[PDB]
Amino acid sequence: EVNAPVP
Amino acid sequence: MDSTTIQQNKDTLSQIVVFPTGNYDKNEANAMVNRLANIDGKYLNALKQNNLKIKLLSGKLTDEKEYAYLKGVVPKGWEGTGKTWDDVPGLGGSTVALRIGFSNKGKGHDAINLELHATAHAIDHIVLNDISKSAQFKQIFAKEGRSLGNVNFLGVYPEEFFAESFAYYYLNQDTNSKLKSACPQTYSFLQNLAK
Ligand SMILES: [Zn+2]
Repeated sequence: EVNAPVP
Repeated sequence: MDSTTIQQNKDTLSQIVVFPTGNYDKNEANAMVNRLANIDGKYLNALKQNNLKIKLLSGKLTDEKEYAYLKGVVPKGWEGTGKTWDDVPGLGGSTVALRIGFSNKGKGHDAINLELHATAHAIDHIVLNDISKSAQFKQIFAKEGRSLGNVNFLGVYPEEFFAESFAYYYLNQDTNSKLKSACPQTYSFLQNLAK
């Protein structure tokens, strides 16, 4: 799983 | 949090945090570890037991062999930003990777704190078995997920609302108080999660 920060 | 507990958490992080090879900002790396040390020790110990590494980087995430496959890939929720993973300074989930110097809101992201937000993803996925997608948290997210701003990201993905709420809870006393006022059910949920 990969998740980014808030744009 | 007393001095002994902060020190214990830093000791735990010493077995989790990986520094880049070559030149990098040592003082800012240390500051990032100090901010991570405010996370409840129960979560840090679980990350250590699962051999989760918090990789601090001096360059782009996609310059690391294990993230090269994300070159040119637009992250979930970043549609229309014109950015790809090449441009994103932090990643969390099954791993954690963080660009040194990009902690603060506005440094290529709008999270309240990069390392706490990214590490929250790993705690959610690895330590808590995707609790952000549980029925309980989805019901909380349905009510409060649009009260922290960035509603087309935090209000749409429960795992992102969890990660950002976690960052508010653990960054400092001010952000902790803001979360309690904006998202009281989320705040109580996180409070009880740490018991
Ligand atoms: Zn995120």
